[PDB]
Amino acid sequence: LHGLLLDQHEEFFIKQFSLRVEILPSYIPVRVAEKILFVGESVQMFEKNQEDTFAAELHRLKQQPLFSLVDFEQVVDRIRSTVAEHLWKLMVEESDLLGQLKIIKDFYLLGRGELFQAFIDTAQHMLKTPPTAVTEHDVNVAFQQSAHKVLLDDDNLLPLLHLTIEYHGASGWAALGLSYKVQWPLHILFTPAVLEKYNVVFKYLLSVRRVQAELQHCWALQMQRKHQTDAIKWRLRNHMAFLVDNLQYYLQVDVLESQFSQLLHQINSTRDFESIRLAHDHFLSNLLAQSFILLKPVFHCLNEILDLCHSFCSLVSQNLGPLDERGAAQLSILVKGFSRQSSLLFKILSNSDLAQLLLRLDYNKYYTQ
Amino acid sequence: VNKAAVDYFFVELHLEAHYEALRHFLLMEDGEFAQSLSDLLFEKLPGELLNPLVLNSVLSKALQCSLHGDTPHASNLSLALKYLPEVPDVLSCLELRYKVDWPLNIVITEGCVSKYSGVFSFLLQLKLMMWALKDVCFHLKRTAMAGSVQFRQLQLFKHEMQHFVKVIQGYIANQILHVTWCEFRARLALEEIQRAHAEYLHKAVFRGLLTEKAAPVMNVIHSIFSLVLKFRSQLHPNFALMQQSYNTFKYYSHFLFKVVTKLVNRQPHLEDFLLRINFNNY
Amino acid sequence: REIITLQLGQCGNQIGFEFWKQLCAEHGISPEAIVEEFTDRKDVFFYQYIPRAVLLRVIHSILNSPYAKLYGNNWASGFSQGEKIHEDIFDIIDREADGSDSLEGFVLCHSIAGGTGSGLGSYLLERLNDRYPKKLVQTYSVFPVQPYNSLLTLKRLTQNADCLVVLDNTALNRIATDRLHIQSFSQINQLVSTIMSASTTTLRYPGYMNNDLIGLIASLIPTPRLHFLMTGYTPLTTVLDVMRRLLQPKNVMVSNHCYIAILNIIQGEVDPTQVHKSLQRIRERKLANFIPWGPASIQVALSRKSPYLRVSGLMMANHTSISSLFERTCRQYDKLRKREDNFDEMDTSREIVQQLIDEYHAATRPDYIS
Amino acid sequence: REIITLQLGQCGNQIGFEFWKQLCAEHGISPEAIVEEFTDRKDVFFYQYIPRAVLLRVIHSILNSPYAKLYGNNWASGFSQGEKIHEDIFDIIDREADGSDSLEGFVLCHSIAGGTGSGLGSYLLERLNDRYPKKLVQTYSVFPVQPYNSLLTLKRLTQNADCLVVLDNTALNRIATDRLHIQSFSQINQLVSTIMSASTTTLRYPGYMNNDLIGLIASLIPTPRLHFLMTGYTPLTTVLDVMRRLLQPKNVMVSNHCYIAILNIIQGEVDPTQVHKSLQRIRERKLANFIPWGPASIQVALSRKSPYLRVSGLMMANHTSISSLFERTCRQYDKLRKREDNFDEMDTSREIVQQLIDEYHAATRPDYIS
Ligand SMILES: Nc1nc2c(ncn2[C@@H]2O[C@H](COP(=O)(O)OP(=O)(O)O)[C@@H](O)[C@H]2O)c(=O)[nH]1
Ligand SMILES: Nc1nc2c(ncn2[C@@H]2O[C@H](COP(=O)(O)OP(=O)(O)O)[C@@H](O)[C@H]2O)c(=O)[nH]1
Repeated sequence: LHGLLLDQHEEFFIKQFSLRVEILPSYIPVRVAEKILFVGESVQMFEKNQEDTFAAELHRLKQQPLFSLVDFEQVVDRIRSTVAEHLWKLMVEESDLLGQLKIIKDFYLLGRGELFQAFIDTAQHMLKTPPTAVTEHDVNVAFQQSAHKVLLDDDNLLPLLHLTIEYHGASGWAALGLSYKVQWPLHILFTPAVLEKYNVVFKYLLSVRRVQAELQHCWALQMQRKHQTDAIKWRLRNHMAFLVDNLQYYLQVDVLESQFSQLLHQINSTRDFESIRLAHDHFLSNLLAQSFILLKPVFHCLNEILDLCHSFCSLVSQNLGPLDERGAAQLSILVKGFSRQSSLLFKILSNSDLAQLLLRLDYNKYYTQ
Repeated sequence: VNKAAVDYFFVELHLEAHYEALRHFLLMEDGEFAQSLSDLLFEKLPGELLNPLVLNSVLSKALQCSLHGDTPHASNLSLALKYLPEVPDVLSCLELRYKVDWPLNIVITEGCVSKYSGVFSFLLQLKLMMWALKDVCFHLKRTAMAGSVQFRQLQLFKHEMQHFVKVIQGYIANQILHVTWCEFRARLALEEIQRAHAEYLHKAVFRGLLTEKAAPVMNVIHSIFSLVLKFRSQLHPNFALMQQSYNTFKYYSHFLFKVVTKLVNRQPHLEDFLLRINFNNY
Repeated sequence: REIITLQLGQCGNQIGFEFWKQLCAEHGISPEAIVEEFTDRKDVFFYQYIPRAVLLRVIHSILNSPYAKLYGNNWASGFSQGEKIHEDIFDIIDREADGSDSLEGFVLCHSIAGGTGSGLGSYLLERLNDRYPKKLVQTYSVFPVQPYNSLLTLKRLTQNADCLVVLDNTALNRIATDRLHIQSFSQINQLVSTIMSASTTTLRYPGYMNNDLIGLIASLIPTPRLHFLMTGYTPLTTVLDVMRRLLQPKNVMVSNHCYIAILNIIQGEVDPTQVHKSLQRIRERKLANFIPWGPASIQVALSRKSPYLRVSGLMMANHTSISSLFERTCRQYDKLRKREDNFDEMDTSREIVQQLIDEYHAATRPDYIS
Repeated sequence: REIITLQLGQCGNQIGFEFWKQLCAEHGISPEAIVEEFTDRKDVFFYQYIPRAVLLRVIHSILNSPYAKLYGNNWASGFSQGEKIHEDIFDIIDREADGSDSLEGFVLCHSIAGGTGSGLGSYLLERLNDRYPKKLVQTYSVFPVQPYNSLLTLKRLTQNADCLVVLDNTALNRIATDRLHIQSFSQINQLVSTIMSASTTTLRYPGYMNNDLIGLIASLIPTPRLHFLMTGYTPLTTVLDVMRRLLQPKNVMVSNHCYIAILNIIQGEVDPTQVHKSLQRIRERKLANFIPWGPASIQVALSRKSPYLRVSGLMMANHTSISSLFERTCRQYDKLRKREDNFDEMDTSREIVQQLIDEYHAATRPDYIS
């Protein structure tokens, strides 16, 4: 009720506080122990009529000559739901939780994708080289220039995004990261742990957004080269290697704009605060699974398609004429590996892979492989 | 008590007035005063200009040409000194201290006013350029028939050197007088008054390139200010002697743009400087 | 990445204004080109507000409208005029290119039947490829001495315009009678503007992909030859409801055969979870035939309707049945060739279009490659 | 330091009158030259109130105005009349000169459109350099046998007037019809008086920088030859709104090329924290182009409006495009030179301006030095 503990000998079963199990009573269930620790931490971090009534109820229990567990929970569950209801008010109505979530979906989950394609166009040569101690700030001015480049102007929420470079403990993209300075009220919901799993997703989603862009540039390079017999072998493999990434880049609006549609629904329905802490924690857990990141095989197979395509788009752009000096001799090496990986993933597919295979085989082409 | 203590200061003793008044005099915000004080002192230049008969009286002649002041606030401007100069440089040490009474002395610290004297001697030193440089711009006017390559090529140096001073001044007139004054004016509206004031001035000496952290940026400024003074000495008998001087000026300025850039990786205040010194150039 | 739009010929200048009055209406833009009070990314078509247009008798009709502050008939005759105003118009075009930050494409509205279009539209496509070689040139051309203007122009659109969308007036005049009951030009243009507007929906609103003109076309055109598309506008309610009306040829403006790739655009607020359920039943019913040679897929995209102005729908189709329309035209061309300085350019043009119709008829075979 | 004005011809006496009305309105000065009850230093223009005016037909109506208590057609004839009253008029100047504490400059409001004042303007500047060699002179000349009287006074203005603010009636009337819809003389001058009033915002109100007439001119004009300026006045809302609306050629009061120096005066109470941000966005978009040789920048200073009388702003620039205006004039001269006691002064006049037109075109080259 007051956010402080009166203990000096390691007596209470609550020692950023934690919970103790090896000293917890026997008949008391671990469930209600989770309820207690939450109401106490929520007041400590917080630093009318809901005070005296809780006191008398606590005192009344001491007069009962029999501790009935069915009644001990009967008073605690009201107190938990009491502080949670008022906290849910502060977490949504006064402090716009939904507005912050929209900003998250934009910059962390590539929601504002148009900003990141111009960001790549500028911060391209200053990242392909191995990162050093100066490229950390050399790119922040490019990103700031990018937001102003698409007439998105707001002195709010712009200085809250500071790109980091994991240096001295390799290409620059392998160490790129984006941190967000959370405000005070939302600190209870945004720990560095939940902001860490968000950061991992941002690296993978930015990778596939990079390879599709430079690949589309190759498409504009063949079209530009309209007037060699072997010259057609490029687009017969380019357009082939295009559908393996483009469709891989689909199912993402069908997993982001869908899961996000449920999390945005779960808040506007329940008045409790505990629901938010579990639904949001459940919402993020799907992104690790549905986006095929945790599953090593699908994560280890398409991983090779990324860097294999880098060599291809670079090879065709590294020359201005036909691939003659061992260039065609080099193109014939990737197709011997890629075309096998195409059938390899076809065997991996044959819970959610149907939503991916349906788009890949609606035209029934992979049935022939 | 506290709400009645702070309110007692504003509505009765005019704490809001003293701040917006010392800025009119110390930080030289009110024109026609610095342009009249510095303009008088610079007319002379040892034993003269040091006795309390001229420098203790030039102020009482300056305030009349202010057209703003002559109030009980306007007094207490002790135009004293802190050194006896012996004898082309860019230094003339001289202080200018405000004075207060009891119920206000407890807030405005006797150390804070001492730091105004730190930022003042810089701002006065700046005026020494825009007057001496104005002199050669005016000294050359009477020379005008005499039109030749030696003449026009000479005057382009002044326009090339003046613009560098008129941009570093435009910076000072943006950080130490307007944005650092936006804060501490919409910040106020009893212990806090001590710290808020200790944060207003401290930002004024930080954005003012007087901090020892960015001191190497300040050391280079003297090389610029010195060469302009030499340019004033040679008011075409010695043209080439001046042509070498300007070439030294273009080198040092070209060196400043590199030392400030290298000091960006390690201060958002300095960020606006490069945008000032560099614009459509390298 | 902005797109400079050009409009030539009477038909082209007419559809553009109706495309412009439609676009600025979707945003909060007053006819005086000033924002009204009343997220929507508006940079792709407007310069900081002015639209990046270059309009080329009818101009008087445009300046008399309250939107004033918004800014012979032979193939040989139209071309000759072009070379005479060569330098005059390019300074207008060049200054708009340097003004833009990173110019990406060139939207063109012109009619092959239109004399001015058959003379001036054809000349630009050769010059545009010469001066700026790294810029896509996509045209919203519309099919209708008449066969001559048509085939001679098709000779340029098959090698210069790296993309193209055809709008046939025959099917449009038909749709006007059955589901609109008009019987003029001033009524059929209403639906034309609807197509062009929804065609560029994903670009004007921030999304996940499809943030450039390349983001839409590259999935459709696999080879430099197969570069012809078709559109379909259904609403004249679930996600499965809208798709079953797309594939019906009763709404597609057209008069074995199979597609190449499909792009679906949905402008409603439908639940994006059941879209994967809709595709499954479509593959089960097998409502559209495909190519067996290469890997292809059916795509769908979502966006948001203009709030300041319910589910709509537009589909982008790459069908080989569009080759028949060419044959009909070229058939009439051969008909006038045997009935009536060198008369040789019209001869080679007939040969090069023979390759195009050949490429599509050979595309519907299991051995289209080589 | 006191400033004094002189008004010549019919034009100068008209705009100077409304210049005296608008300025008298800024301070709490009744039309009867008496302060009403109702910071601003009013001593630079007014002398105890009495304005330092010197007026040289319409004067009768000026005294007939409620502000009475506030005090041929050839060029050679306009020059002759100035000689016939050499000493008679000059006494007024002298008695007003030393009777003033410290004269700083001489504001000259006159027209060069063939008026008796146009010659009358040529004479005074010759003598002003004769008697007072330490007194700056500024002139707010206005542009339209008219080629004759125009090109002649240019010969005197390029060597006597150390500064000049050009105002062409042509670019003014474009503003009149567009944003005031007049389709008169007393209608356009309403805006002209506004330009001059805000031109001295930093003088009547004390500030840190630019507290004197030499404080504004010394930065822009690099050499005593390239001494021509143009103006801008946008309010007809943050800082990035003002400076961006100023650089447009739709607002400039003038009919390769680049700038030498700009000065933007902001009169509002705007938040000064964003003035550096607007400077960044103007640089990055590259909306203006400067000289390549020397480091040329843009400067901005703040001041406060008249509390008695909303964000205003003035733009002062030295653009080498002003050379085109002269080319329009002198070209007419050669045409009138072949169509119609010595006629030798007209020769050296045409000669000296052609040196100036050479001096501008040479400033735009990266090797302007030597
Ligand atoms: N869809 C559409 N087509 C038009 C319109 N106006 C003209 N056309 C087409 O243009 C052709 C006639 O060309 P015409 O205007 O005579 O060419 P011009 O004389 O060079 O302008 C017809 O076959 C029409 O199909 C219009 O408003 N909409
Ligand atoms: N900009 C402007 N120009 C004017 C105005 N009134 C007259 N002028 C110019 O003055 C010229 C006529 O001069 P005029 O009065 O006959 O000369 P005067 O008789 O010697 O004073 C015309 O060519 C006009 O362009 C005015 O209100 N504004």
